[PDB]
Amino acid sequence: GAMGSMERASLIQKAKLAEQAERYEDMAAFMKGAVEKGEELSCEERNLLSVAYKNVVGGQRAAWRVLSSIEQKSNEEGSEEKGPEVREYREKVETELQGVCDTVLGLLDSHLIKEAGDAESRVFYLKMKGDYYRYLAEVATGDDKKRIIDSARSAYQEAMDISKKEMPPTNPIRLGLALNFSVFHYEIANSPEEAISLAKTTFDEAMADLHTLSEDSYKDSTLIMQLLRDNLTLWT
Amino acid sequence: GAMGSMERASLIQKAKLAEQAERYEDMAAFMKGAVEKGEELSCEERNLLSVAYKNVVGGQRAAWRVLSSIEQKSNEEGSEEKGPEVREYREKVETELQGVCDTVLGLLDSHLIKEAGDAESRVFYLKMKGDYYRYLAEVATGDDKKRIIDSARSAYQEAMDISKKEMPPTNPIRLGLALNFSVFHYEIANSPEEAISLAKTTFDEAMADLHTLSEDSYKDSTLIMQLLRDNLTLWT
Amino acid sequence: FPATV
Amino acid sequence: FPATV
Ligand SMILES: *CC(=O)NCCC1CCN(C(=O)C(C)(C)Oc2ccc(Cl)cc2)CC1
Ligand SMILES: *CC(=O)NCCC1CCN(C(=O)C(C)(C)Oc2ccc(Cl)cc2)CC1
Ligand SMILES: [Mg+2]
Ligand SMILES: [Mg+2]
Ligand SMILES: [Mg+2]
Ligand SMILES: [Mg+2]
Repeated sequence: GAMGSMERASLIQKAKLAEQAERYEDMAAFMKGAVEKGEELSCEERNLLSVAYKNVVGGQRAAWRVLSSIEQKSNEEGSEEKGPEVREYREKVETELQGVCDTVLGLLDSHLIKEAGDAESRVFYLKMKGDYYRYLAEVATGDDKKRIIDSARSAYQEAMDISKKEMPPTNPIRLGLALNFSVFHYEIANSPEEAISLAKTTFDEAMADLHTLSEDSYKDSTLIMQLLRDNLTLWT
Repeated sequence: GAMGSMERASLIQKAKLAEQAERYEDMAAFMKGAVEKGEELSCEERNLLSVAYKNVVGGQRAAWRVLSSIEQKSNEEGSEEKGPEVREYREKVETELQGVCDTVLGLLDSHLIKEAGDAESRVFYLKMKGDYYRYLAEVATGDDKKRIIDSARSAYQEAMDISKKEMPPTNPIRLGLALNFSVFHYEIANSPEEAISLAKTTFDEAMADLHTLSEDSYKDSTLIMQLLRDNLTLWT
Repeated sequence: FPATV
Repeated sequence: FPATV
């Protein structure tokens, strides 16, 4: 822990500065540091952690997809032997992506999830676990691919179970969870019907609970509902 | 040299892949590796080197400016004592920026410039030296500020001297040089009149030589001329 | 890339 | 940021 000597509050403060400067690797490092202090995270702090890592891995995923696209094209015969370079560089980016995923999953396992007793914290962390297994699934090709897929599924399902018992259908975390779990069904599990069904049911259940919300809550909920509708339009 | 074991051609190939994937730190590392093979760079290779580092330092400059802006605001009294965090993080970004500048300047000095015998290569490297001293000048506050400023000036001037003797006034490297040297006068040397004069004279001399150019050369030249006109519009 | 959050 | 290249 290179952040071991810095105050928890200073790490959080610097994470917020890193966000403003769009320094997401720095942000993730500061938030990792904060988690490793061993105290539970607040709502705002969980959001900082998620934003930092989503941006770091988001960059790596975008790069990996570019490199994989080149690798596949260069392996379509008639292209003339590229050499090992595209594969080697795709593998380098892939390994760095897997490292980040393992880091996040490590933080969740040691010991964010086990200490998370409230619905919002537990659902948030379990959603994250599902997400970082999904990212590993996106690049997995070998012996463990199925077990990686099922780890994502298991985390998402546990999050869903808690969210349905403990949260209203408009809760943005519940909505975000269902959004991402739906994408998992479509893109990873090869289950477009399950994806569509989950997104539609989630959208309709939220619609019917919107009347209970303030103007601010309504904005947050309808933001995620729009993303559900966007995906459904993509898929149907 | 962590790239010491990789083939020069493989490093160049990977630099091009990194560019496509927008992995500019990777790109710079691959191009550093290529330079350290000790052979002269081609036109295309010089461009890869410049693009990689311009993007890396460009990100650091953008972040530094965000952090400095926050630091200055938080030092306007009435803001309540921020603590050391903004200063510490600005200093961290500043030190990483200075490291990159020192790396580039090191490559130019060992031994890109001394081997560059043609006008285009020598002017390109001297322009780069001017640029990476300008970036150091942007953040310099202490004993060496004046010497850093004059190092940039000296590199730019030597590049100008060669460009005026050896290159037509439409040569994109000559034009780019004058563009950046003009910015140096405006932003670093506090000499807006010199900046404006240099940009105007450069623009007018190029205008008068455009008739000599092919359609492709014309596109390249007029691209940089537009940037000169943009700055002049900003400044007058 | 479908929408995720 | 004025234009540089
Ligand atoms: C209490 C708690 O854990 N809060 C952190 C999560 C919230 C969720 C809502 N939010 C958002 O920015 C928007 C509205 C975009 O939605 C989500 C929903 C789910 C996730 Cl995982 C991220 C963002 C603020 C942070
Ligand atoms: C022969 C050689 O050294 N070539 C490398 C430099 C060229 C300059 C022209 N170029 C460009 O992309 C544009 C037209 C944008 O202009 C410049 C001009 C100067 C610099 Cl330093 C960069 C880009 C291709 C590369
Ligand atoms: Mg692999
Ligand atoms: Mg169901
Ligand atoms: Mg300093
Ligand atoms: Mg003059």
